[PDB]
Amino acid sequence: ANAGDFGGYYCPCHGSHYDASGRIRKGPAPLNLEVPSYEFTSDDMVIVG
Amino acid sequence: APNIRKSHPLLKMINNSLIDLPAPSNISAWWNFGSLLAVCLMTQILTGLLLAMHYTADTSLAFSSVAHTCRNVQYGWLIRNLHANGASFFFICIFLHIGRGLYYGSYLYKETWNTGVILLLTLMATAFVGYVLPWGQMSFWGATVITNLFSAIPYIGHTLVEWAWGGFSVDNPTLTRFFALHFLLPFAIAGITIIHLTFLHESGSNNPLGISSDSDKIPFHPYYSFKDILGLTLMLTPFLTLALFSPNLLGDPENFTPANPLVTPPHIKPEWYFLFAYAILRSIPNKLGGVLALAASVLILFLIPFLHKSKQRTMTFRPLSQTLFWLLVANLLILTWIGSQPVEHPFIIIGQMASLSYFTILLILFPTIGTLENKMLNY
Amino acid sequence: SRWLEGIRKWYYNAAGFNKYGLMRDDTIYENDDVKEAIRRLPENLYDDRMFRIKRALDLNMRQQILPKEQWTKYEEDVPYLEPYLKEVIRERKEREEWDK
Amino acid sequence: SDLELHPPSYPWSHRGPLSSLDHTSIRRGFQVYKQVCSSCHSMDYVAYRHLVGVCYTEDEAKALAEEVEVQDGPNEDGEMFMRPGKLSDYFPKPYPNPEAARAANNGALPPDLSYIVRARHGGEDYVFSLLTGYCEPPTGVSVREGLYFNPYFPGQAIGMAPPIYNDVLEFDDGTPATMSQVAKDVCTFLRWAAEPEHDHRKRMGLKMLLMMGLLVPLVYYMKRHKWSVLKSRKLAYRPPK
Amino acid sequence: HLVGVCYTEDEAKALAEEVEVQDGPNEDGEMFMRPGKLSDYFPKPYPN
Amino acid sequence: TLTARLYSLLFRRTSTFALTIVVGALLFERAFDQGADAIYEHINEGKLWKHIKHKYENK
Amino acid sequence: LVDPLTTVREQCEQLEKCVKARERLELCDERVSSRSQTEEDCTEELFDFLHARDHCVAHKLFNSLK
Amino acid sequence: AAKNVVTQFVSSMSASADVLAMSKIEIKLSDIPEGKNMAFKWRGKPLFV
Amino acid sequence: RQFGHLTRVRHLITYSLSPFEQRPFPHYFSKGVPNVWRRLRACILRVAPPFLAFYLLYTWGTQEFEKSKRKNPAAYVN
Ligand code: HEM
Ligand code: HEM
Ligand code: HEM
Ligand SMILES: CCCCC[C@H]1C(=O)O[C@@H](C)[C@H](NC(=O)c2cccc(NC=O)c2O)C(=O)O[C@H](C)[C@@H]1OC(=O)CC(C)C
Ligand SMILES: C/C=C(C)/C=C/C=C/[C@H](C)[C@H](C)[C@H](C)[C@H](C)CCc1oc2c(O)c(OC)cc(OC)c2c(=O)c1C
Ligand code: FES
Repeated sequence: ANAGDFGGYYCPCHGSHYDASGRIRKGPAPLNLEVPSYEFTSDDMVIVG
Repeated sequence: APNIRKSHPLLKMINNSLIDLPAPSNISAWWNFGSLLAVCLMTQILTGLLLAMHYTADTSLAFSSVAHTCRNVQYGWLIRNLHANGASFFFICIFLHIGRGLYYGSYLYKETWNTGVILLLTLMATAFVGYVLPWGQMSFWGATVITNLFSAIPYIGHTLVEWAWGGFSVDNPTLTRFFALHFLLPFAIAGITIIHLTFLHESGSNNPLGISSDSDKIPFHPYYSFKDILGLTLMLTPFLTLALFSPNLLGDPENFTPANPLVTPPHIKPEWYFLFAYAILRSIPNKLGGVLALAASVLILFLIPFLHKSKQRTMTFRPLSQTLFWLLVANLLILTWIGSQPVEHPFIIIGQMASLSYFTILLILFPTIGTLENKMLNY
Repeated sequence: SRWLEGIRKWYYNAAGFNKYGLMRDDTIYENDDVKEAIRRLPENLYDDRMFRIKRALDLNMRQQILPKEQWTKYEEDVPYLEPYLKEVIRERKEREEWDK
Repeated sequence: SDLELHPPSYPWSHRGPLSSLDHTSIRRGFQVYKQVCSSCHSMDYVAYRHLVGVCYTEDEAKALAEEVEVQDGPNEDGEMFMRPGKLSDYFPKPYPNPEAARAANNGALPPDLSYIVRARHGGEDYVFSLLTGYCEPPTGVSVREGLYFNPYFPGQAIGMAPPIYNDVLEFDDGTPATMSQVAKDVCTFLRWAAEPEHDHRKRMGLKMLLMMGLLVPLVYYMKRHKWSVLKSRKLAYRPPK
Repeated sequence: HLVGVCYTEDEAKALAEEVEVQDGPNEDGEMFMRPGKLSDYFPKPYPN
Repeated sequence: TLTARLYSLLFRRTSTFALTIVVGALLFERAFDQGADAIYEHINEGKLWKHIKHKYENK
Repeated sequence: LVDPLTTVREQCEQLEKCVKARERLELCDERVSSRSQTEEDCTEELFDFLHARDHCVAHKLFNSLK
Repeated sequence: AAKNVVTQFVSSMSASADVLAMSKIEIKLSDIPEGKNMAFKWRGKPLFV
Repeated sequence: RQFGHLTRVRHLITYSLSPFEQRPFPHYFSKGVPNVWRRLRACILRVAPPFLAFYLLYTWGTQEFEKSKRKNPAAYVN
């Protein structure tokens, strides 16, 4: 996180660049990052799964 | 038989593969590579067998165990050092051995050659595991890609991996089951190596000129036995030098930090003896392509025998392909550098480029410069 | 513009297999055809070739070569086997075609 | 910006393929670890046991290990209980667990310094530099709350505050305990720490080199001696005509 | 185990809730108890 | 004349030869080590524990 | 008590290269702290200095250390 | 006979009969200010919020 | 393949001497060293070229990279 040419992500293994949405934009990566099942329970609460 | 050296079922084998074996008179050092490769197989099996005497295959104990095996066991440190390096002297010799064979068309002894590949492959395979064992940052993350690397194979892939290694993520199981493979595999290399030499003996050893040698051929023993013992000490001195003076010289230090399933090290440089294919893999942006490239990057050796066109065997009289050859050997030393190099324009392109000359030089250039030179002789 | 003749001469000295002192044909890898070819060789030329090869080997095995004098000259290279080898090949190609 | 500064090389007393470690220096290196790093930096792979014969004396290390109490095995009633650290104990961990340490060091994880020297490219050269080398971030560059600029560290923002200044301790041998100085001694230690074999390993290397020197020629003669039969040899083709 | 052999998923789950188990480090790192999940092993009566 | 004396007496009989390799190795060992050890240590004066062992055993 | 480091960094901070660098920096520093909105950072320039400084810092520092 | 023995000594690895379901995690969204990304230990692999 | 069934060799007289009656050392400085050079100079012009070429491609590559890192004094003259 906080590295790469798309201000989102970069994987030092083979150069896959991700956008802040977790999508793959450049490199050999095949599909965009995984988006887990989740929801917010209040103003400051966030529950994943 | 009053001989005995020939009348004894076992004893014959020896006095038939070390003594009395007809070998070409004229043979360069490039022929030792193999006898060396053996000594590695040994040094590896001996040291590792001994290092396994202290290893403890299990996440929570795996890393430390080794450390213990070093700090605690007398000369245990020396054992390790020697081992990790044999790995290299092993890949070095193998890499040279393949060289020699390539440029004397020893690949014409097909079977002896095909088996050879297998050995390489396996030696690459076994070395992949084992390095996982110490369970360092590298160990872990190498486990995770290399394995996951079979992700590419459709249908049977995602599954084959979540099996390759333990459950669903490189974790303890994968480790124990790797140790096992590692402990086991070398013994396979040993076996195949036997099969390798068998096929060889069927067809005498090659020889640098690439023309019959029956005309000469000297008794393996008196000669080559010594010659091996010599080459033994020669390319033994470096390997030892390393192991006693700058052990980790070749060993990435990043792996000295116990594995963390959560953070892959910024700057994950695979083991040197792997870089080339590594490069090829990343310079072909597509999971599958990436892998495929790689696949053939090594699995191409199998085709060299069919990509032979010269009316002559070796290429000592083929100055043309000859330099094309070094263009290759260097094109390899390049891919390597480009492999130990992060991905930016200065590189990358250089990468996929060499990672193109590579193939072509093999798949196309060679066979072309091949027939061509024959015609420059009216053939 | 550039003689294939002029070229061959190049390659020939370039291959430098004559530095060991053996004719072109003394080099051609020994495949099924060549073997049969060479097996058709008159005993004269055979023993000739042999020695040339053994000498070649002996040199090679010594890492040293043949005095600039003894190298064989391009124009004087004797294609002692090309002729037999050719019949062979066509003999075969004739058979291979007939078996279809 | 993947922009970084690479640490200059210091002629360490033990750099030479044939030069051991200055054991005196390690002794101090130890003390500086014990007295200042062993309060944040765990070092699980060593133990007083080692110090004996390498930079400390049996009785010295023993009383040296007494200096700490360690949680040990179950009672009869089965309950962890503390007791004087014996000789065989491993250097004390400062925190019960990482996340505990992270909650003690402004959210950072002071890495264990067992194999530090060889876990970071540069070893001592790096480490030394890192310590003796903090400073105000150049302009346009701003380190956040809790971190401390150090050019040599990737990110240039470290979670470790300059842990070493003049006098921080007092090497009982009478050594100008200057930063540069102490910081040196810590590194020479971190080395041995990372690979006690060092000396034994080089000495070995020495001999190993004298055998190659001696053995290889010997067998070379032998190899030539034996081949001369061929090297010498001479051909000749004598048909009848 | 019990699930499918003598108990029901929901049955065993609530069955395992019946016990609290000491579990991993905090953020502040400290053993803490929490409802026994399905994957826990039958409780030990004595610490040792 | 050493070499001749040697051969005849030591290297001729394969029985003998070996015997000197052994008794020789014993000598080579003992000597090679002491020599090596010295060469080494000397190249590291005052750095070895053997050398500081004394600030709790003098020097 | 004086740290041979600081003393040796004094001498070194004077070597031609340091100066030709220390200067290069000094400018940049006050070249960035002189503006309100600028992405420039004087890190690079800072290194070049250091890189050079410490380099001799090393060629000599360990001489005064025991 | 074989078919099974194979199947058998093939699942004698896949999976492990040991599966979890920590699918539920609670996060204080205030721990992650604007502009930065926090990583969490979640279900065998990292989690980005 | 064993010995005695290799090749139909006719008329080859070979003379070789016991190793003890000759010298293994050999004739360095006479035939020895000379041939060594006879070879460094023979293949140097066939091996070195590509390696040399790599080198360049290595340096070039590295410098350029090390350059693309340094700021363009004029990426912001304002
Ligand atoms: C004692 C002399 C001492 C040394 C030596 C030292 C070194 C050191 C190293 C080499 C690292 C960082 C390497 C890296 O690239 O991560 C490291 C890291 C931290 N340290 Fe330290 N440190 C010494 C002493 C101390 C002391 C007393 C404290 C606690 C007050 C301390 C803390 C830390 C912390 C925190 C880090 C974290 C770095 C980060 O993640 O940003 N050190 N130390
Ligand atoms: C075929 C040759 C072999 C190869 C290619 C090889 C390679 C390796 C490598 C590279 C590692 C990692 C070492 C490191 O951390 O740097 C390793 C580790 C290990 N190998 Fe091997 N190994 C081989 C054979 C063996 C054998 C025969 C055994 C025993 C059956 C063995 C047991 C181990 C052990 C104990 C480890 C773990 C400790 C360690 O990491 O050093 N190895 N091996
Ligand atoms: C497993 C390790 C291996 C060992 C120990 C081994 C051993 C041998 C040995 C000793 C020979 C005898 C001649 C020589 O030394 O060159 C030989 C020949 C050969 N090996 Fe291997 N080999 C190994 C791996 C390989 C590999 C990976 C290749 C694959 C490219 C290979 C290809 C060949 C070839 C082509 C020859 C025959 C031609 C010749 O000897 O000139 N070998 N190998
Ligand atoms: C009981 C001992 C039986 C001896 C076994 C041992 C036997 O083949 O020993 C030699 C002939 C073998 N290489 C050669 O013959 C050889 C052939 C052409 C040229 C040279 N020299 C170059 O100048 C050679 O050195 C060398 O590569 O080792 C193999 C491969 C094998 O051993 C291996 O299985 C051991 C592995 C399986 C552990
Ligand atoms: C138990 C064995 C199994 C599942 C099979 C595995 C097969 C092994 C094969 C032959 C081995 C990796 C080959 C050398 C392949 C072609 C080369 C590719 C290769 O790629 C890597 C890679 O892409 C990495 O990205 C971050 C990191 C790496 O290490 C940290 C490696 C690495 O070490 C190797 C080497
Ligand atoms: S592991 Fe992400 S780039 Fe391949």
